[PDB]
Amino acid sequence: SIQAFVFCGALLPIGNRPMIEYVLDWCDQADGLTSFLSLRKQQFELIYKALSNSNHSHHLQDPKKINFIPSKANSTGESLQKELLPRINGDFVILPCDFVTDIPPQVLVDQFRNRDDNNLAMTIYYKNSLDSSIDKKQQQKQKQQQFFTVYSENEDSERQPILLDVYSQRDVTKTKYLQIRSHLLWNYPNLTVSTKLLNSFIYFCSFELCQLLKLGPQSMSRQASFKDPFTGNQGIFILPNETLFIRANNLNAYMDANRFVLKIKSQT
Amino acid sequence: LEQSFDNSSLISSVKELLLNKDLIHPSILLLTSHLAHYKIVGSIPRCIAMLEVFQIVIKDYQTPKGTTLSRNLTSYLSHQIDLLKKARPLSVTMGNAIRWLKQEISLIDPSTPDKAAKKDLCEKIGQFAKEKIELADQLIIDNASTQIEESTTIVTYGSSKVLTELLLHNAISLKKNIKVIVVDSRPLFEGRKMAETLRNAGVNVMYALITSLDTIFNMDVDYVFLGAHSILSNGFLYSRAGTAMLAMSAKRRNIPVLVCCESLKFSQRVQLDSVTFNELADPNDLVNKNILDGWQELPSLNIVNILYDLTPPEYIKKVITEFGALPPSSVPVILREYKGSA
Amino acid sequence: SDVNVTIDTFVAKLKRRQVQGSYAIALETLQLLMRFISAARWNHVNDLIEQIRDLGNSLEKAHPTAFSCGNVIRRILAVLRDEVEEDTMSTTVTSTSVAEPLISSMFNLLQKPESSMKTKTDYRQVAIQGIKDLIDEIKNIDEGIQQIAIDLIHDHEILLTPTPDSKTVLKFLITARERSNRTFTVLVTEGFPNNTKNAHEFAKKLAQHNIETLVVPDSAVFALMSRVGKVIIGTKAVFVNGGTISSNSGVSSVCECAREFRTPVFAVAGLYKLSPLYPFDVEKFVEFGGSQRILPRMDPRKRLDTVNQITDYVPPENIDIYITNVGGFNPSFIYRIAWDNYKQIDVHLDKNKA
Amino acid sequence: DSKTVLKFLITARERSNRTFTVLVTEGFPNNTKNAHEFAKKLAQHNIETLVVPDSAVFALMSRVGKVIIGTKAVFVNGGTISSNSGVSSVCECAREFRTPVFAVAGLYKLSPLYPFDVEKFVEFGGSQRILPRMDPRKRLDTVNQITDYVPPENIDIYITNVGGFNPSFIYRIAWDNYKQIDVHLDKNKA
Amino acid sequence: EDRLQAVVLTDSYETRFMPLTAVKPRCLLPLANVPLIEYTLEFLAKAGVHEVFLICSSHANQINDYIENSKWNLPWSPFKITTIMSPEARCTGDVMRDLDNRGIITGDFILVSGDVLTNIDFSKMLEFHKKMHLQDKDHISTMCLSKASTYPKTRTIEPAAFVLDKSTSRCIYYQDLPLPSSREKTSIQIDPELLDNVDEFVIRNDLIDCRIDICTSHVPLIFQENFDYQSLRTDFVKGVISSDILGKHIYAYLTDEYAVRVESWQTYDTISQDFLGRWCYPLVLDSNIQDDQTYSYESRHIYKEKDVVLAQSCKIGKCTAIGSGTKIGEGTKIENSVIGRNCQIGENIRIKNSFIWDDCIIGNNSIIDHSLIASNATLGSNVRLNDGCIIGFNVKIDDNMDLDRNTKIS
Repeated sequence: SIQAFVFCGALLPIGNRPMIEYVLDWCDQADGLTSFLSLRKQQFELIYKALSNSNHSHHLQDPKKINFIPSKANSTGESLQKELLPRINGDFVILPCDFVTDIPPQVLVDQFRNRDDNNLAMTIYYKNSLDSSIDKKQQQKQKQQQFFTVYSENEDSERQPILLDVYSQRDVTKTKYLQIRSHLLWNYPNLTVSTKLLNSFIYFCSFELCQLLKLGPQSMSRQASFKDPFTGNQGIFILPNETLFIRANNLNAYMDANRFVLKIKSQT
Repeated sequence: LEQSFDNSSLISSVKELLLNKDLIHPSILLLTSHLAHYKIVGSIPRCIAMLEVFQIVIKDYQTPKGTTLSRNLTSYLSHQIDLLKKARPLSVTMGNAIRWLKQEISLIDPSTPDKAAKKDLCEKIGQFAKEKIELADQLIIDNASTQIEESTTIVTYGSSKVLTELLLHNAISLKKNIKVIVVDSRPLFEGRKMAETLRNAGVNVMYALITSLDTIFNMDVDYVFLGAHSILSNGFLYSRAGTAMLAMSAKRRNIPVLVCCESLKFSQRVQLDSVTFNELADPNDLVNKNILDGWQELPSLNIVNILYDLTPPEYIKKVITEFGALPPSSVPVILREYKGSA
Repeated sequence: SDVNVTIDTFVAKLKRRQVQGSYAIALETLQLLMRFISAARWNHVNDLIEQIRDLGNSLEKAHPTAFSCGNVIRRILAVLRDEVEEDTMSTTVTSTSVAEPLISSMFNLLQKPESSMKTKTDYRQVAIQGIKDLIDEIKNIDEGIQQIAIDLIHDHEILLTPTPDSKTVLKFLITARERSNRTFTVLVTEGFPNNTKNAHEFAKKLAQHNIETLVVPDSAVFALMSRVGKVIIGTKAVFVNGGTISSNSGVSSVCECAREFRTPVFAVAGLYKLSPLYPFDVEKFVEFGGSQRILPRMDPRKRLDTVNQITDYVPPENIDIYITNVGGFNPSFIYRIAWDNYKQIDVHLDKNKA
Repeated sequence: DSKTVLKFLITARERSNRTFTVLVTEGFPNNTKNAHEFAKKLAQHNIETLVVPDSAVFALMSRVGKVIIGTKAVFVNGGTISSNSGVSSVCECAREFRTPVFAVAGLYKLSPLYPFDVEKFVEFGGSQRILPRMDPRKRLDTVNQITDYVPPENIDIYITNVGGFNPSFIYRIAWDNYKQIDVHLDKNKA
Repeated sequence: EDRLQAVVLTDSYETRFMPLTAVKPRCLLPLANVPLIEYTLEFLAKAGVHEVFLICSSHANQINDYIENSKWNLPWSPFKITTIMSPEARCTGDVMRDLDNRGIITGDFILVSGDVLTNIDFSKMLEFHKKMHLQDKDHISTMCLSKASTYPKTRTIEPAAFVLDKSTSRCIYYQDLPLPSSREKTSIQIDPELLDNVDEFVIRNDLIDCRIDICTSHVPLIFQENFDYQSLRTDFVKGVISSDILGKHIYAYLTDEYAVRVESWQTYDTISQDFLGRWCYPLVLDSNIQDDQTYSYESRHIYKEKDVVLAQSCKIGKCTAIGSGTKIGEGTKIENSVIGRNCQIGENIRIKNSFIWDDCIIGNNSIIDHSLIASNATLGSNVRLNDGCIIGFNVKIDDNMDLDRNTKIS
């Protein structure tokens, strides 16, 4: 069934709990949120785990296999392909390094339930939240994302919205200036893209370890370039998905996690 | 309050369970998730889909130590049925399969090493729907086709369950001329699934709504065929809501009405009133800022949504099953001769 | 002239549905009609009916299926068609007044031989009040409705209407709860997908006056018909058979389903909602709608066909009573009220008297 | 005069706690002995009951939409041999308003015979209690009737011990209990 | 607010209908037994206008005499009607600048290019345009378009792809999508320098073009000195938004229902059937306004006038329309096709999906499929047709003539 997996890549945790730990019991808060197991690298685990294995009367069944090579020593796209053949059990869920939230994944695995659209991966994301102001930092490093934003107002078709391609600043907007293949436009041709869409790295997954074996998706680094090719005829192949929401959650990507915990994440 | 059918307690709106004594199959929650949030079934689609998850859930046996496989699965599978009862109460297409399945739980002995437990159950419960459904529907095909001439019309109601395959056979597999009249109703627009399919099949389809029903009958029209949900022991057709209004009118307008059905869709129970034994389904659905909101909290307002309703058997002219055709008063004689006997 | 362009913009008002309903078009065809009365020089009393019969044929041929405008022009002719014979025999000496309103209509065509002295101008001003007394009748038709229907209906019975788009019973069931303090309920269905705009508007205002109301869907109305033993139908127009031209959608088959359970079927109609014409074809008065709001996908390549309908017609055998301002009446009696308001000449309202 | 529904509507109020009323007419002038006895015991179990006269039963038939008839015997047509008096025409008046017509009958109340003549099973009564004056010189004539028969078209269901059944299905229950020889129960097998 | 000016221009698609159009304009051609001048004219009669300005770059003499025989030269019409003659090949926009050099047009006014047909209200378009006035003084216009939802790639001639704002619906850029059956030219380009103050913006395809735009009189003066623009949207709506002029905001508008414009015969194939069906609610055919027709409606979309001689045993199928002066024969078949007025139908002919115009006599045993026939073109016996026969005006056809696909004969 559902399986967890955590990636990794100042380091001192500010909000009175370890940075690495914030996805351990948070993804398994109640019954429901129970995956099969979670996996992690070493990351000097003795400080982390000895406090993480405290207060035990709760059947904390924690197996955790350790590697070292997909830990910024190798690209986590191609290196993960060999790291799944003993790891496969059923459906997959990956986790980013230091994710935080407010609304629990109990309603996010509810989004994984009613997925009879023979999907392979849905991606629950969110944009930027309400920031401070016109900041005293550098310019807006905007990840220009290439996707379909709002829900489909059409029955039976892309009933959750679709991520189509994936790019950012400095790759296309500074070389080819936002060019899109009109061929990949032809499937669901009424798209909407945004700029503040924070790649939440959550990435509900499925049995494409049985079906990644054809050539073309095997050269994928960064774990998103599978619908970045249209993968069709010059019919269409399998489909991705994407989901987001309105308010009342968190995450962190940048060095602003020092100030995310200051005024936004206060706990009482 | 004078009829007090709002206080007819055939269903509630209870949800939000958390119990984990049983090992609940995750995929059978998906079946209940696929029903109650937005209904995607007829009755024999359920009888397929209820069987679709049953072959999977028996494959994960998980038989405990001091318990025979005859002793646990009569509790294990039946505890998962109550998950469906929270979503939607059963049909006879539900009901006749599961009591037949509980026979098969009981007729096994403590001899199976659980490797043999697949194929004595798997093909057997596969040969159930192979015989009781699939080639049962094959005998529907030849029987209805000889009762239909070319260049005529068919009036259906809602999403059909078996006569979709009948209309495919006469339009494509026999190529005789035919015009199709599909009518469905607010809120469940399940007849549009047929309206997509038969014009994807390339045949003359005239979609309709039940409020405009007279002007269909004011044209060249005959051969009203119907889907079904169960047949009463009298001859009443317990079926989808709004079936009887065309069934009274077409019988009033002296053109015959048939009900495509099967012996699996018979029943031992009997009644003769529409609002006695039924199911309500989430009164928020008949709304779509909207026009009104607040059937709750406002004085003197309620939304009903009838799912099932009876039709008098005098409206039905001929009842066709896989064994053949029969007049509607002669329904319960198969209950002593084939159902549990054949 | 200036009245000849106000009729043209009124002709333009009746093309693209610049007014709807059986109420407001009758007031506005009549206020506009007084401009033609005040600017006419007929010079002979048979010219003035010629001044108006072509105008109706400039109106009824312009748009047939509206009738609250179509029946006024014949009735306001009939008040002058009365007074031609008034000044005819009063001009003569021998048989000045018999004054019995009914002569045997079979024999009248079958016997053919071949102070206010004249006061030729009075046909104008008696139509000027003929403008006024018609509208003032229309303003309070509901008092003759409410005098007889609380007599006709009783206290403790569940009810049903298929016409939420009837401002009569929208206003009537207020005072049917208010003055007469009878408690009951009303089932209400939708005119899907057209009066469901007003069907949700209908029971909400009745929820304010809290008459135990609940909305049924259109498919369920057979399944609860066994409980209810009384239905009222707010119609739009009514013809000589007692077959009435109803409101938009869904109301004919449920009027049929009511009749099959031996349930009495009620109707309300103002006296100006009468029409002296005959329903020759049912389908020349059954107006349809659009393929837009009955399925919005608009496939050009699959491209099925679908039918809407924004007029239902019922036979008089499916109806029982006519709650009017002047009493309740048989479905077959409708001629005698009508021929006390209309004449046999202008029912064939056309210049070609072939 | 049906001890079935006399006993049944006790527990139809008691176990199932449904509240309703029953109109009750008289079998004039014969079951009016028991008609006043009937609603009184139902007044003890207080099911909102009220006694109607026999003439009024059309005038309140528009209100009521369900009638039950406790019959005495039942034949192969589904035409049943009912109780004493008054029940056939009101079963007809019920059918005209498209009202469902109920009946209760034990399985031993079945009969494998056919109603050839209706009048050979319609038994009458006496001239005594229908007028007591007994004039010998004026001496009019008058008719009593202590058996009513209904056609199966005026009946809808047979609430029995083995289920509810069609008016036309009655043979199959009967021929599962009777044979074709002794229905002509006579020594002369002509 | 008041004084609703307008500008109507036909005569841009003479390239499109070249087997026809030699004797009469495209706008004069009958859609359903009546032309499509007045489809626009009654639609801007719904607009409540005061004056129009015609453009007749060709066939100019046979325009105004039809207006002389219309109701529009008779003084109760919503507008007085004015025409402007012109020589041939006077393209769009250059018709504007010479008119702008004349300069009659004041304030707001109505561009109708091509020939349009719709059901959209004039009301909710215009306060939306006034909402742009209350949100911007550097505004340009509001381009109302529909949503061809279930069908991409069947807007026949040109596929148009639009990118616009989420909130303000400011059209960001236009780039013409290539031919969808051509799988080769697979690239669009939008320069992101002008994408500054939007940051959530919608890029669509299914906005079906109808060229129905209304705008102020300042933007043709902007269009005046920029004399190197030759089209409406192929060059000008790009260059006004591709950063060359600074701070100029053009909006579009989307509606949820019917609006369309004729491009080819394939557009003339589809929307004729859509208008014959109830897809043109409320602007329906039995209104009978224009040549004050006598059509009576019957079910399965039957449009019969009076004086219609229907023979015995001739089945009339769905989606048909019959004028007066017509006579069908025995054993023919009428299905899914308009029929011209004042024509003759012989014996055993299966008219199917073919738009036969006025004064046509069809010989016996000559079935017609997907083959519209213009005026005065009679036939003979055993004249078999197929797809794309767009045979023209007054064409005598002898017996036994079978034809091939796309027979554009005259």
